[PDB]
Amino acid sequence: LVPMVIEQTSRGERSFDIYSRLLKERVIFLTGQVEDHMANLIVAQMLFLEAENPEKDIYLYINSPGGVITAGMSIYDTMQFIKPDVSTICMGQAASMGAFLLTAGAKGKRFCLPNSRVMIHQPLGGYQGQATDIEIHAREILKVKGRMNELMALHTGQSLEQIERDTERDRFLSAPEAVEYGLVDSILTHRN
Amino acid sequence: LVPMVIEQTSRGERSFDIYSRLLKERVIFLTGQVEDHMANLIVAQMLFLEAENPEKDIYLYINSPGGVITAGMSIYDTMQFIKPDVSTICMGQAASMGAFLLTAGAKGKRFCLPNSRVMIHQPLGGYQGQATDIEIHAREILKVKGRMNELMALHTGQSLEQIERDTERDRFLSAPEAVEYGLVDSILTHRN
Amino acid sequence: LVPMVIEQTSRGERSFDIYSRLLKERVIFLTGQVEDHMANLIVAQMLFLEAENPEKDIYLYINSPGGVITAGMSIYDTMQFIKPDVSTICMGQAASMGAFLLTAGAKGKRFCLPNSRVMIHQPLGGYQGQATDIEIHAREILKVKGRMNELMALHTGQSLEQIERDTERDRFLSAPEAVEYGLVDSILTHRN
Amino acid sequence: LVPMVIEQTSRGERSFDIYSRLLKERVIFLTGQVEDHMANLIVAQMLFLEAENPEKDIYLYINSPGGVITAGMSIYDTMQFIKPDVSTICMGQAASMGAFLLTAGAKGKRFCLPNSRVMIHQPLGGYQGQATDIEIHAREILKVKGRMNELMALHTGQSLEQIERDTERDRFLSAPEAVEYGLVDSILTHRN
Amino acid sequence: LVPMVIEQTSRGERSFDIYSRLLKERVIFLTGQVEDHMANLIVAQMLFLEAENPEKDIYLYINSPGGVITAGMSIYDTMQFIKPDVSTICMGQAASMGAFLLTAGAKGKRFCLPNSRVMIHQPLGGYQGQATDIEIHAREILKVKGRMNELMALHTGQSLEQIERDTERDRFLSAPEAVEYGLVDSILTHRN
Amino acid sequence: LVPMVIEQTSRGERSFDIYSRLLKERVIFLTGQVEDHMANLIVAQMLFLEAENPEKDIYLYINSPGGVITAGMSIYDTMQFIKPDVSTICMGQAASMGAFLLTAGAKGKRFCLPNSRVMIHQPLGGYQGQATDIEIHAREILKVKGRMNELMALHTGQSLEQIERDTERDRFLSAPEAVEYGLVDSILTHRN
Amino acid sequence: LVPMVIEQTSRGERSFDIYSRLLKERVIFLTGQVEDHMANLIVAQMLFLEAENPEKDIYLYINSPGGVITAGMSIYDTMQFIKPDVSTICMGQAASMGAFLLTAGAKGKRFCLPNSRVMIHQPLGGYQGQATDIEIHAREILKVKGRMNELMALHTGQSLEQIERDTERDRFLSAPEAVEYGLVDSILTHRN
Amino acid sequence: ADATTLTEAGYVGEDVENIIQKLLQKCDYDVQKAQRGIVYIDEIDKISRKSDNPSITRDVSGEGVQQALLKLIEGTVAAVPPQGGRKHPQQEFLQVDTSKILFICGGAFAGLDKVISHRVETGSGIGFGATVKAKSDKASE
Repeated sequence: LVPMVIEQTSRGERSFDIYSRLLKERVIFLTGQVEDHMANLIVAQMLFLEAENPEKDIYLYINSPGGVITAGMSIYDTMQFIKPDVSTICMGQAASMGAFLLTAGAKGKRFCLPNSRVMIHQPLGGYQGQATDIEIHAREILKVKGRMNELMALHTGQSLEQIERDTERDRFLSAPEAVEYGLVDSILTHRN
Repeated sequence: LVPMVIEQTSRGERSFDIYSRLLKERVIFLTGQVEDHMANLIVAQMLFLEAENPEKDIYLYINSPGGVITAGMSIYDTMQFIKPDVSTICMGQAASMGAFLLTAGAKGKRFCLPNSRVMIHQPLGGYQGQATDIEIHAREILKVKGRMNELMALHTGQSLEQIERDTERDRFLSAPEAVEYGLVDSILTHRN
Repeated sequence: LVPMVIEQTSRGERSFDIYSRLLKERVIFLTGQVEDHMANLIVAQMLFLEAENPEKDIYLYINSPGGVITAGMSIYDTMQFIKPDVSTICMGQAASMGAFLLTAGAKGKRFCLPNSRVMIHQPLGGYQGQATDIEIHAREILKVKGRMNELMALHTGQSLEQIERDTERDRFLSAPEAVEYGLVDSILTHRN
Repeated sequence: LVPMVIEQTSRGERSFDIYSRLLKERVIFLTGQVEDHMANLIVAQMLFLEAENPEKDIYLYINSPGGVITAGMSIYDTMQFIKPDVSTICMGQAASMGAFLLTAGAKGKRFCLPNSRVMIHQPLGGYQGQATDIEIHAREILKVKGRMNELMALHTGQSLEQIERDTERDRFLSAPEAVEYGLVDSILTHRN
Repeated sequence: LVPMVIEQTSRGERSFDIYSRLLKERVIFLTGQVEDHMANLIVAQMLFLEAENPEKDIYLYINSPGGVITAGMSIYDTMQFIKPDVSTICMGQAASMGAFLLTAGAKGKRFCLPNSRVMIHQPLGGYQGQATDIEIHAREILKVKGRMNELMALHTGQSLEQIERDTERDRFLSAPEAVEYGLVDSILTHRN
Repeated sequence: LVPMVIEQTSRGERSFDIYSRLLKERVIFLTGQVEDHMANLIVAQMLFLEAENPEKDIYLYINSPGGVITAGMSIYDTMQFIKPDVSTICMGQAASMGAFLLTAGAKGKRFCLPNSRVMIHQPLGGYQGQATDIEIHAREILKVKGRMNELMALHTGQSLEQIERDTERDRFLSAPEAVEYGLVDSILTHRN
Repeated sequence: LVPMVIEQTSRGERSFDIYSRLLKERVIFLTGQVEDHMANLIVAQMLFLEAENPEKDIYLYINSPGGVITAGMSIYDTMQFIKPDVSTICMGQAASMGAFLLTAGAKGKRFCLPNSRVMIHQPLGGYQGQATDIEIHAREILKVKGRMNELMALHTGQSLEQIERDTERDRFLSAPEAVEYGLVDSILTHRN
Repeated sequence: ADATTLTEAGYVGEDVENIIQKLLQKCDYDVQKAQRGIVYIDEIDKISRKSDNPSITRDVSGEGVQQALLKLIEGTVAAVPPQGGRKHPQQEFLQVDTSKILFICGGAFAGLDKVISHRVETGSGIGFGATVKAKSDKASE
């Protein structure tokens, strides 16, 4: 059950769900396995906030174990299309897609909690059928792997060759290690 | 959980769900597997917006892996029927039906995101029973295959022969490749 | 979920569901497998509209693969009973039961989209038990077959002999072919 | 999703579901297999309407493939117990339990649509256990059979012997056949 | 679905559920299998009505095949404790626990519909475990049997020895048979 | 569904569910298997009611067959913590955990219905794994068993040795037997 | 079902759910298995409360058997970040993560009920695959184990080596034992 | 007169001093005898507040009318215009004292019986331990 909170406004008191109340403050929650349905919801939230104030910065809390690539690209392209700088924060963990979206945030506005755990790996897929069809699908995942590695190098700043070697197998990076790699910019230990 | 947003109006404050708020701005979301129920919902939104303002243009955000053909034709026929031009934007991906609806948009108003993935294939179906019944259903699906190819050639602008060759097996086209093929017109990289 | 819509009236702004809003305009959606529960809902909608304005026509949008005969027959008798004419429009497809309701519409008001597929077949059923019981159920379904063919001939205008031969096996009819057969009257290609 | 209808009066505008709007007009919908829960709901509607007005007639629309006998008797006894005359209209079909409730309606206020199918059969039951217990349960179902036949004969007007022979096995009937048999009084074809 | 109803008051119209509307008239519905959750709901209604008017009687409509004994005893104890006389009514059927609650009603206010079927049987249960545990549980169910028979004899007025013989095996009692047995006071043939 | 009730009082009329209405009167329903979620809810009601009037008593109705021990201690500790005296009443039954909470009530304010049953037994649990881990878990449950017997002896007043012998195996106690044992203080037969 | 309560505010009366009412008083409930979805809900409540009043303390009630390590870290990092002091309380039980979050509370504001239990154990995990990837995942769970033992040592005040010896296998600590160990500061026996 | 027509000062509805104006008509606009007159006020029930109102709306038809009548009933000098006039900075006013003027406010307080029924038979508690000894009785309004 989601709790309801009261907001005091000039017109009068209004009741908001905990997630809607934070949405009003330009906070979007990315949680759980990434998929088409939740991704379109995040996309709608981003576009809605852009119209309200395209100058103020949006925030995207990321606690997810990853998911579909296509659903994630919709969020990534939306973050880059809109004018507001999307400030990504990592809570708990950020897997392949959560990390790709985390590093996709605006330069200087990417953060991670001290005990968060980031992980980056190559795409996962499979196909059953004729040899001809297998070749077709095999080339796509390779292109997706190359396309995702190119973008990671652009945001993190690491060379494309280094990203390939590190992304060949699951690599776990702590919050300080992620700062050196380039996935994040700073760590939020305490409120100053 | 779908978040709720507040819209300021002359009458006063109004509360809308994130999807309904965007519907007010002539935005329809096509997400997930295409089927009879979701298609009828999209049809109802197109007709509703036509009455409100038949001059303004409607937008359709397609992120789907495809689905039933009959359900898609209900959407396609509705788009061509109504006077408003329907602008199709591909987010994440657009499979066989999603791609057919994507290219079916108004000439010049079809868009695609940079990291989107478009795939077009021929219809797939199956029937179990007597040989006589097999001949009936086998002829019907072939007719649909020809009909779908004829419509894609019209929207894309490619020859019918070329479409048959390319759609014989799954073909994946990126956003720039789709522009050349004719499925989409331009790419929305950044807000201008 | 269903998107809410706002309707402007003399009293003020009012909120309506997408389906309920269209119901106010005498539009009923027949979607999915025909069953007793949904059929009684359609029947209730028809009776309600008859009371509001028995002179104005009613528009039934059919996109379904067919279903139970008893449930579908409760809709047919309701359409003929009420004074207002019931216009039938086929979206996507209209199978055996959906086609019977489609052709059962008011003469001159039956319509079909250009890419819709209309399939008609004979009733199918089964029973398990004693030979005496099988004889009872076999005679009943055969009587139903003649009843449906008799009514289909009346609406389409074709002879009973032709309907019996054509419906002996699954027969798929396109929107133009349906016009010649008599299942529908005109094709709504574009709004004029 | 049941649609919502608006009732407009001088006092104001009220929104009701389609089923509740018809309830104000003394229309009760009997749909699906008969059971204790659905039957209890129908009973509550009869008592509520009796309190509002004990003189106005109550309408009952029946479309059901029979069900539990005990649940049906609650509806039947309630109809006879309350002063208002309960009219019965068969939509689609009326099996063993539905037919018993159909013919149980007030004399001269029992109707059926032209294409409705009415089937009557003897009770069905089973018990597993000791021989002594079987005799107890077997005697009970036979008493129920004789009781149901006596009541059906009273409403239909046929002799008890004729009802026993006819109900030994499934006996499908049509709307015209039901009129002569006595299950119904008239057929509603067109509003005139 | 539960149909809502509207009531007219001087302060204004108020929407109520069908069951809630009848609760205002001191009507409680005992339906289905008896269990802890449903029983607690009936207990809460009995206490609520006692506070509103401890002098006005309460009408309990029973239609159930029986259930847990502990849950039923909660209802039975509550009925005796509250000052209002609980007028039990048997709709459809009343099994072992349903009948125990039926006969528990106030003397002279126990009714049964003419076609209802009452049934009384001894408690049934089982335990798996060591012989010592079996002895303990067997003693408890036998005590429950003696306690229930002692109470049934009190309400019915029959001797304890006669109740034991009749309850050894399932005994089906019609409405007239129950009157002479003492389970119910009279039959409700009509409102007048 | 739970039936809604209204309070016709000054300062406007308020509609609440039957359970919430009783909560306003300082009545908490403990029903079904004890678990963390239901126990947490009861804790909130106890803490909530304390704020309005710490002097007024709180009533707890127990019809539970027992459950987890940890969840039960959360309720026991809350009852002893708060200032208002918690009056426990047994409806239907009170098993091992329900009985522990029943006897835990305030001295002189523990009641039981005449036909209610009570049972007390030692804790049951199990662990699968290494012998070293088994010793850890076996020691833990034995400590819990000793702790529970100590508290039960305190409330009931019996010696620790007597409680240990009686709780070795399931012991079923009737309402009068419970009074002698000390689990409850008196019985509520009829309202005075 | 969750009950609803009324609050007597200056601007009339408002209805709140039992959990939302306590949230208004800076009380958050952590119950059940820890996971990403519930953890993101607690984080939202902590941030919302900080905005309302940073000086006032936030109360957290932990009755849980543990869960995902990453989800718990999101809660732990959030507590340390926010300026207000989070006062943890243990009701029923506090397993590995529940204990880690319990001891994570502000020094001097960690409490435990007298009959509560605590359990601390090392992390649990597993992976299936090649030897190379097994070595990778094995290093992280070992690193997570060391990180969790370092933080627990800080709050408890015990040496790191001592925590490792105890956490190697499941350990059960009573409320007084936890005080000596350092997991909690004091016990809440009765209100003073 | 009618209380419903009366409204708080400074609003388009009406003013409470019109009551004296109506009385002045009968007395031939003679304040001396008017001071010894009797007044009747009908439909005073409509002036009551409904419930739990924060007053942010600044209710005029209700609470505002009561606040103005307070000084009038107990007795205070009131400026009454000559005839068919509204209060304004003009000097067209008549000083009338209501100290000796009796007032009889009559209204049909619909719903007051339920309030009385509550207090008399509100009862205490709903459960087994509650005191439901009080029995609701059927009595005329």
